[PDB]
Amino acid sequence: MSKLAIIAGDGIGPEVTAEAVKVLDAVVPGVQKTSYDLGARRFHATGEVLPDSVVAELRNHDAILLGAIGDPSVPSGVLERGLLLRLRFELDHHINLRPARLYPGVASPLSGNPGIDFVVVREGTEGPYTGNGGAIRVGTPNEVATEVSVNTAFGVRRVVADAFERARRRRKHLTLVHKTNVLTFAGGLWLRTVDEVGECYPDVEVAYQHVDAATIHMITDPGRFDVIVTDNLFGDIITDLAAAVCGGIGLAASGNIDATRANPSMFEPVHGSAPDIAGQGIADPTAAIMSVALLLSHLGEHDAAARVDRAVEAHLATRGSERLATSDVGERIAAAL
Amino acid sequence: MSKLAIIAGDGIGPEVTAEAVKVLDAVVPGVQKTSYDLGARRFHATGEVLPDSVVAELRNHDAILLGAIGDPSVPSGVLERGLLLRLRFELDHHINLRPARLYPGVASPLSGNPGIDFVVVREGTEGPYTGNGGAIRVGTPNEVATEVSVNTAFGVRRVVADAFERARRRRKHLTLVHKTNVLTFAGGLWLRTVDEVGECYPDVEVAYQHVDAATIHMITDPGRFDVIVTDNLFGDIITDLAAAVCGGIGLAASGNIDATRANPSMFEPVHGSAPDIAGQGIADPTAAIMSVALLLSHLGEHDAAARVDRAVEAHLATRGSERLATSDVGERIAAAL
Ligand SMILES: [Cl-]
Ligand SMILES: [Cl-]
Ligand SMILES: [Cl-]
Ligand SMILES: [Cl-]
Repeated sequence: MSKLAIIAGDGIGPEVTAEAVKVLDAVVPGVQKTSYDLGARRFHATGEVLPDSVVAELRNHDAILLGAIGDPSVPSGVLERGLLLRLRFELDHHINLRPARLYPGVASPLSGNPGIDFVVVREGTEGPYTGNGGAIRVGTPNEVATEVSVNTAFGVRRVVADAFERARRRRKHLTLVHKTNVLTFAGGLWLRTVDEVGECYPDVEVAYQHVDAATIHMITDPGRFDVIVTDNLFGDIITDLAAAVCGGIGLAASGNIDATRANPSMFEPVHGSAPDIAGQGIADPTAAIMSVALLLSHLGEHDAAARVDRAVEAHLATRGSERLATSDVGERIAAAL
Repeated sequence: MSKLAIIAGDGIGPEVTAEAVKVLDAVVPGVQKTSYDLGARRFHATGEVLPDSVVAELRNHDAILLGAIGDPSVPSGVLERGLLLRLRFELDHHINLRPARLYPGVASPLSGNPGIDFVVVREGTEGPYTGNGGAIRVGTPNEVATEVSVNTAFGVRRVVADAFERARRRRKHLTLVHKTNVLTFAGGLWLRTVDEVGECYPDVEVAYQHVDAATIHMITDPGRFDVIVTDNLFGDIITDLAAAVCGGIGLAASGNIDATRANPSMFEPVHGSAPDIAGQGIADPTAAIMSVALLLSHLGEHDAAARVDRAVEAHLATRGSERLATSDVGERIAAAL
């Protein structure tokens, strides 16, 4: 560790990030924390979404911890395209890491408390989610709109390697999810890349599923997954579905990772800013604290990451249906370190 | 009255289609049936997949009933592209109808057998599941592969207008599912079309969800859905998920509809040809027979469909668990007709 940039952000972001920082501070004292004003607040106060100068500041830190971004006062798509996706592009966050574990003390919407323990590695910087396309004759019966997905061996190989590495360190099973029968170009790039990278991992079993069939299995047989690798668009959907089967996006954490370490990687809870309860001390910081565990693991603070994991798991196992304030949750987790 | 084209097809196609035909003319008298050897048989027999002479022949019937196509026997893609997709595009099947109901006697993989009854209207003839794209420098670190989704006012309004009608005639709720914040061109088109079409349907409440959200809600709160309208790519994913939560693709029916009636529409059970049980009279013919009810309800023949429905429901609500042969299940469905 050493230097952490903190982007507490909007609505519930501050109050959950404060509890995350507390847990970090307990397992790794004397980290330099630097706080950046980004999102709705910054957007109103200055007109700025993501200045290049702020991006450069961000580079001076070992990692970034983010809370949540967004407010109904700021238009729909703007911070999301201009701050969230832009940071992902500018910091080369090509690996979106989305763990999906079902924990004692958490209800699944699936029948019969199945064992669920997998990880999704989503490609973060290419494919359909870059804004490539256009329209003509807008607002007429003659309108035509095109969306273009660009995929590269550069991009794909990166993310696939990382997923194989994760698979080797876990249960040695990798599932590629795509739609190769219909996206024959992107799909074939993905298939061949997994096969070629797979040559270096004769220990990892590799399977393939179409995204519609994988969606079905996540509901009927989620125990079959160890590591899933996929693209930006399909990953967007299946990481949220994973979260849902593991008891909701409110209990999910995310890494946005440049595996070359050339740039600092960013960690956050998956949930959003929930402005209707902002400042009230209701928001659960468990997700934010679980993102701290990801961050620590990424920085090689593995013993300290295990400690946070164990302390989250302990909290979830005894919380029950008790009404717990944001700071009561943070205290319970802290006391279990 | 009616001319039906029948393409039993491959593997278990013949067997479940035999039942559906049996059900059919036992509720509508003068159905003039024509058999079509299309699929693996025809291919192996002749080399033919779907000659133009044959499409022109199909156009002279009032509907098409299909069982299944595909065999490992036939090289990947030959029939799916050259028969199945080609028929969809040639016959202008712009509406893909995928009803989603959890019936009595059917166990859902979701918690607490919840209320689920909705319909998915999926755009059928545009988007990226068209084959539009390419690659350069294949098989090198410099490989780049593109997929292109073409979306039109023409294609979109038709599908959307058909959805609003389905909504009116049901619980007057329509959900548009897309990803408008990042597929900004396609997204904008779909949004604006739903708004504009919806001004002849003030009876219909209109809701928007991003596809990632919809997938979460399909598993945590599927009861909030009546009609879903979406594009080809997102519909392909959400249709399979709806089936799963309503007890499986094995119990799902699909309409492929030219809502201008210039071409005959096609109806089929969702499941494939299952080469592994071809000819053992094991295959369950229920969905094939559910596909007849959509074929009927589309041809204006409400009461024969209104019936046939009930005979299927009876079948499912009373089957218990005993292994039934194809022809048995077929015979059972008669009774309540
Ligand atoms: Cl956020
Ligand atoms: Cl991992
Ligand atoms: Cl996201
Ligand atoms: Cl309907």
